[PDB]
Amino acid sequence: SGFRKMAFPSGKVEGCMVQVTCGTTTLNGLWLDDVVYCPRHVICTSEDMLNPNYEDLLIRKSNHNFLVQAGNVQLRVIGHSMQNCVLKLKVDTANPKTPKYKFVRIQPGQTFSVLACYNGSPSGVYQCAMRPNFTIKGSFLNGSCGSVGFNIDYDCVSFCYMHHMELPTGVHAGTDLEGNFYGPFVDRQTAQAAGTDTTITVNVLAWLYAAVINGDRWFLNRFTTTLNDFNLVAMKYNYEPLTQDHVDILGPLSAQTGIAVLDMCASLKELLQNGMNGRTILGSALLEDEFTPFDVVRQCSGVT
Amino acid sequence: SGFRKMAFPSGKVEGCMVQVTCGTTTLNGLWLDDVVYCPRHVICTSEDMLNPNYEDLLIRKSNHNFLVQAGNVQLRVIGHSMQNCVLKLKVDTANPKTPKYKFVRIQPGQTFSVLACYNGSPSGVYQCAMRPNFTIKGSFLNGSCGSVGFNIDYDCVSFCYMHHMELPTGVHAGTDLEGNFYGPFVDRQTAQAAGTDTTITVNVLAWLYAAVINGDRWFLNRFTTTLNDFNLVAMKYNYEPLTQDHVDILGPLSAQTGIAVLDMCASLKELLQNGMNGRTILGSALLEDEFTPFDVVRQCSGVT
Repeated sequence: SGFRKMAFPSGKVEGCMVQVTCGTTTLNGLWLDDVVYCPRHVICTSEDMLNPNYEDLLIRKSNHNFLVQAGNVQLRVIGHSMQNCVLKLKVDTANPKTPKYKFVRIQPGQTFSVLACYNGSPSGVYQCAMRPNFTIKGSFLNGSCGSVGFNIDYDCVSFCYMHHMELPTGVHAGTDLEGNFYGPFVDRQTAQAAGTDTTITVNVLAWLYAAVINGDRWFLNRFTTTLNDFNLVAMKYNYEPLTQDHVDILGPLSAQTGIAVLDMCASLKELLQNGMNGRTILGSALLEDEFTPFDVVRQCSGVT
Repeated sequence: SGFRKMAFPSGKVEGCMVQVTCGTTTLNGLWLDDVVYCPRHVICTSEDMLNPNYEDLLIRKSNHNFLVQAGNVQLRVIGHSMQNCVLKLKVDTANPKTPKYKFVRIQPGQTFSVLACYNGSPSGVYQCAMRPNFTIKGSFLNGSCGSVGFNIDYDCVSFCYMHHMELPTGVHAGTDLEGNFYGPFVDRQTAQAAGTDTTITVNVLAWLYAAVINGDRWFLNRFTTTLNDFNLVAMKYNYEPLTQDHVDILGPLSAQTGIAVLDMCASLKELLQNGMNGRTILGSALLEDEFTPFDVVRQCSGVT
């Protein structure tokens, strides 16, 4: 037992990371087969971002303006193209450590692991959720762009995030691996900011089910609520309204524990209205919303 | 910016994990050079733990009673010995992916990454602290024993923990890689339990320095305290008394930020006495104590 914010093992992604240099800008790229993917902003100087015509900037570049380093080895760039906000550099060598992989675009509320990298080398791994405002709460410094987020299924790496920028509140925005930003964000110097960050209700309920699986049951009660009644309380305290689709995906955990979803909603409603009595659930004095229902099943039963 | 509970990349340790089977017991082992390390309890049946004479149990075993599987491949055991609570199985093949490594024993308050494994295969990675009561807050199920905790320096993996058992409160106990348990715990069915878990004061202060580095400065004030005055407050709220050695290791962060250690103690003292105004530091409504001063420097500057 026990329940922790747990990332996927990073070894499969570590073997994909390379360093990309253009001009005086150095960041990370993702090397899969004979392609290296990286943020298109690598082609900007310091002052190019004011009104960047990425099309004109890339037209002025040739292959030899892109330096790719895999460990100690230079990879020769033999082609380049742009797809949305991502650059694709064709190289003359296929990555011998290419995993089976997919490019996926995730939904708000879903989770993934981040491998933070600098100089094309892995530095740390942590778990993130795509927030309802389409930011992630990352830990990223200068040179981290091109670090990726991913999930693993069996031996298949699903890449879902590439890191591009930091917003004023210290949260982060990026693209899928087709170069399309999550949310309304863009790789330009405009007055962008994260909106209000709503609590992911279905994930809080999933975490309460994790608590029940781990023997924390003090917050359960014998009285049920209605979806409408729960959502009345959810609007205050800044929780996402619970939908029938959200109730649906909590079904497997409800069946496993014997606790009806609307009974868990009644428990959560009591917790919101009356607060936690300095009390811990799974050792935390706060309600956690960065575990999906699938995350809970994986950590409690699936990993075995 | 941003600050997250961040684990080391796990790829170097993933290549060391194997499955060890003895009788009907299956768990994980650590394969380094031509040795596989695993908990000695693998030699017990279900009922052997009541009064286990590990010496007699191991004397009755031969090499062919130990099955080691690395991926799809059986490794042949050619020798066996016991060192404290760890079994060492000599195998006929040296691990081709053996990293440079050290076996280290850590102190309470220090942190490490855990690679949770089942069936000799990696499942997840997360960051832990050795608590003052010599437990860790892990996430471990049946079959996870033999999973290891580690730190990385450059290319050198410092192994510091091997997982053995779970205590009644859902926290965990284990050994260093020489088989010596952390704390008073043993691999026997006795009425063991985690004591009171004190808050790691020096780590909370380190985290407050991380907050200042990240632009959270609202909790700072212009009035200093004394070490004795701070500790008077620290005894209540269940914080470790701050020692001169603890003040010493906060020195580098104090110099970097310009905030004297006793000024940060005054800030922490105010936070404890008056509470946090539903307020966030680094996005958390709780004070975090699972980052060491070295962890903060690594995540804020060192990873670049």
